[PDB]
Amino acid sequence: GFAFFAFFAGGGGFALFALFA
Repeated sequence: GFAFFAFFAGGGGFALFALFA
């Protein structure tokens, strides 16, 4: 689900975990 966009708070390549959305 699009809540995964909160991954953008990762502050680096781990923000790509937002693709889990």
